[PDB]
Amino acid sequence: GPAFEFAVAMMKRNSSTVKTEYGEFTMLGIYDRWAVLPRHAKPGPTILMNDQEVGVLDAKELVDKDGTNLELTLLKLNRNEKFRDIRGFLAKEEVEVNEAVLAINTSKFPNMYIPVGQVTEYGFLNLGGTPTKRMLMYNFPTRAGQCGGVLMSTGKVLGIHVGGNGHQGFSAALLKHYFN
Repeated sequence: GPAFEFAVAMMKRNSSTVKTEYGEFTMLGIYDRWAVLPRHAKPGPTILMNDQEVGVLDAKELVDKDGTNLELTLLKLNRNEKFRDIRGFLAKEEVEVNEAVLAINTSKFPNMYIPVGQVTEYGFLNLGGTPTKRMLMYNFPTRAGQCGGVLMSTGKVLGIHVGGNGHQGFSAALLKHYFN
């Protein structure tokens, strides 16, 4: 109950639906005008956010100290509204939880919440052909269209859904240090 209550308020206040030329994704605003999308959404100079064209002022594909993919792209958006600052909900290091909720907000999956069970630090995973670290794994028949989904537990935003192999789903951990 508490994790779903947390997730609902979090999506209401900080999530949106984004369409790029590579698909439709759930997007999570972090603070000010900075939001995150899975890297493979490959946002261009403009994205459709909630059906409307929003310019992207800056985009950064996150990588670790070795240059290894983290599968996250941080975007600075050209719009007046500031996102509610959720950085205090982001851990300093990968969080393993016994119960997590995956929240999706797309045209196809508007306001949907999925209890995915145990989340474990999976680590390295060759995703869509690329070595990727800091993956959090959960055992759910996950699909595309869930990409960008927000993985949460009570009072914690754990990561963003970036992939799956038809049986397990994986989220890029959303670490505090990525946003200062």
